[PDB]
Amino acid sequence: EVETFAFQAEIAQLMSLIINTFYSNKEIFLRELISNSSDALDKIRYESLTDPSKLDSGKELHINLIPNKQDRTLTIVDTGIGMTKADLINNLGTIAKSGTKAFMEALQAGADISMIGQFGVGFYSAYLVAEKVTVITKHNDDEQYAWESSAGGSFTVRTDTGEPMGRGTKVILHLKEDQTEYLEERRIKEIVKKHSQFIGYPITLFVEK
Ligand SMILES: NC(=O)c1cccc2ccc[o+]c12
Repeated sequence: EVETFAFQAEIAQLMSLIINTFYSNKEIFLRELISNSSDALDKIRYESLTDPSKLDSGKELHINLIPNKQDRTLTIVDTGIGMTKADLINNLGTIAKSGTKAFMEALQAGADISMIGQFGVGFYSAYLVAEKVTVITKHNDDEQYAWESSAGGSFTVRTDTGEPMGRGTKVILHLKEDQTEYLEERRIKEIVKKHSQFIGYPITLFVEK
């Protein structure tokens, strides 16, 4: 059972700007997604201090980067707090509306797309390199869900029957045909070292078979 939703107009406008604007410094997408993972890991870690049972779904707090040239996907996996169905459908986009407006005004005043994370809407920078983004997520208080969008104004949400995750979030980037450099080990290593060197969780870059 697949539900289809419309993005808020302001978020659809943000995604169109990210897709259409000429901007060569695309590599910052990875910093933004790793930052989001780090925030999600901080959240479950903090909550576990007053309720240790929140880690019954997995004690390890980490980030994995998994390239797959056969599928042309780059997957960012974390074992953070995860997202509820309400987060996916409504809560995150509601918060993003104000950050989007501020980001838009900053761009008109001379900011550039690399500053997107300072406005809290860094997730959407995934569309600098991905034609489709799939998010698999599991929060302790909800079921495992798959969110997906190829932009164009709509996204889908369905219950996920795949491999159970325990807890956390998997962001699967279906890369554009000309963005396959982000599947190369040396390129990902370079980007992580440049932009994400002090993240406080182990980042494992998987090797292709
Ligand atoms: N906005 C976000 O920070 C975000 C992060 C991860 C997955 C998502 C899925 C749908 C909407 O937002 C998100």
